[PDB]
Amino acid sequence: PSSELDVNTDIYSKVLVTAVYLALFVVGTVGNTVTAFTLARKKSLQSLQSTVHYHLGSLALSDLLTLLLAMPVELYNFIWVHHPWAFGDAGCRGYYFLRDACTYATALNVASLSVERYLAICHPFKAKTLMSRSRTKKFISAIWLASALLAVPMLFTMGEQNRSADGQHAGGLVCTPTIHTATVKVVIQVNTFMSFIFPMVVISVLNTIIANKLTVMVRQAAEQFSMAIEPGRVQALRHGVRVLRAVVIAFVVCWLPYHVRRLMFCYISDEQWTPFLYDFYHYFYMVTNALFYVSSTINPILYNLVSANFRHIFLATLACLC
Amino acid sequence: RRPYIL
Amino acid sequence: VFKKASPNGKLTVYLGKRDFVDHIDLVDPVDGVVLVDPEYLKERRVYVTLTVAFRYGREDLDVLGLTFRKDLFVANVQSFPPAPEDKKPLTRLQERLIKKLGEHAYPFTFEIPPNLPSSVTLQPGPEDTGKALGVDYEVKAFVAENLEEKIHKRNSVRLVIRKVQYAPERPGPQPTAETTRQFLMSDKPLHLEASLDKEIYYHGEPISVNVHVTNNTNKTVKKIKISVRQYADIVLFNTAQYKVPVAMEEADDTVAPSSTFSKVYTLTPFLANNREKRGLALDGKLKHEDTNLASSTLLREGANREILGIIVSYKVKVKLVVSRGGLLGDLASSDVAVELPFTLMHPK
Repeated sequence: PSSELDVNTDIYSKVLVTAVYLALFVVGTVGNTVTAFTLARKKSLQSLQSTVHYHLGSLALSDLLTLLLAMPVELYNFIWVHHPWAFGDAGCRGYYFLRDACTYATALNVASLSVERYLAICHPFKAKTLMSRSRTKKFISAIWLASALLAVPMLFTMGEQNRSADGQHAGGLVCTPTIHTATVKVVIQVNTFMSFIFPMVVISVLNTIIANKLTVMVRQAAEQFSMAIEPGRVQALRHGVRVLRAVVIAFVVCWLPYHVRRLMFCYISDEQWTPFLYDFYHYFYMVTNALFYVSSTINPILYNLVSANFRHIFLATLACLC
Repeated sequence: RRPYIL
Repeated sequence: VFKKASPNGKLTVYLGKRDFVDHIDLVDPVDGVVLVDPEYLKERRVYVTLTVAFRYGREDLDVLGLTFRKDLFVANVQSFPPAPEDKKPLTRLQERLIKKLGEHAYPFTFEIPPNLPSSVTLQPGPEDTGKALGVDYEVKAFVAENLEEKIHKRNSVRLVIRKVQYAPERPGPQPTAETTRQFLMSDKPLHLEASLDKEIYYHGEPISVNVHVTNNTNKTVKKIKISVRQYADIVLFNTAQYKVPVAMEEADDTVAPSSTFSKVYTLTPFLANNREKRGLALDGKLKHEDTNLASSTLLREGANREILGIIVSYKVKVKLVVSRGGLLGDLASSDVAVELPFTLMHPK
């Protein structure tokens, strides 16, 4: 037959998964493009600075395009139609190129965002010494072009194969990577470390230092240059410490399992692993890509809805279209 | 069989 | 001659004016006698004090806390036991108030430093949070011990003053600017020129964009666009170029290939017309009043002042938006534009 590529999955479970992906796609698309146009009108409303406005725009743009690009194909050809795979050989090579570039965009983008959050407080002179509009534009174009260039290896690695019992079969074409096993181990370790490890270190250490300095100011003005926000010394700084730690735990909890599963595919031996894990792996893929898309949707509300001012303009604009 | 999808 | 007493009934602070001029080198000396309760403040010497506050928003960081406020110039006046260190002159306000009071009338007189900032605030949006943000002055009265610093809130009176500007005596040149096409692109650029009537301007008096479209290209029906921006630059802090437009006024002209055009564009910008924007420079506020857009801060005569200060400077921009070399105009997005500075000052 062709049952070697039969992803044994419960249909009710796959239905529930597809409901979750559909809901996340709706709220992510709507909230992300609403955040984009809200923020662009906030340049037209706050009207004084565009320092990190471009960073948040790039992040919302990344999240929007990764949701709308990756979610259809990752719904159908992976969760639903596992065996035939009907969306094109160079098409699927480009598809893996796209999701790799988008993950890299979001990764290095939230990294550079947090580095800017650090550089604002730690060196209040050096941003005005460097970060002009030109510096920010060149900076985010640099981050974006790096995210484009690092993705090139997956286009050279993620092949396609009619890997059925014969060559010609019913739907035996299945977009698996076609490189050697050492090669895919190298590129998956490269993608994993380069996409997450030093983003984890950079985001974690920088936001940890930011939380430490904020807590030190909270302790120094707990019993009361000067830099004091007296009604928000409890309220605003409490929200600040909460959202800083929240952003890093959100990021860690949301992206650890995904390429953790990639590395599970990588450091996997056929002799070593039985079929029991296999079914758990397909289910784990469902849960993993689910959590990665809620990663793609979570960051906008924590970077706009954390403020009330962006929530003010966002209520003004989400009420405007509807 | 090693999961083809990745 | 005002009257603002301590709301525990203790000390009647009384300043002369609220706005105070900026002279050539100095600005204006502060003055003001203080009649008090000469028995009810026993064992609490009247150490009155000026204060030059400075705050800031940093509206990106403001979602975490606030920005770094710092004092600039905090003088003190131990007013009642001021026997030895006598300030030799006497104001006519002080003279008439001394006639209009008695033993409890301890006087006071201050002298501002020259290269300090001037009385500017900044436009707060919905998130008010009580205090303003710009360089604001204050005169608090501490009738207490040496370093008491207690909140004797009704027993200590505060006020506000204003170091303001005026029109410079000799108005400057007739300003202009010119540039060819920086998007020449075909070995045929396109010149451009603009000018206006005066340099100093009283508020309410309009702009007059005397311009000239000077085409030598083969394309580019240029939409002319005008923009009145202010530049508040905050010097010692993160030197934020606050590119804030005040009151734009577009134009529907079009530049025929190898033609020419000139016009004059009238523009009075207005505060309440441009209201409800964070991050711009309103002028020196009262408690709550109808303050103008903030009149332009002169640079230092002998510009050796990188002080902790917030400078205020206006300039106009003639956006010759043409951008024909593309799909329809949004694909090129060239829009050659020169700028043209000027000033604005409530003359008085």
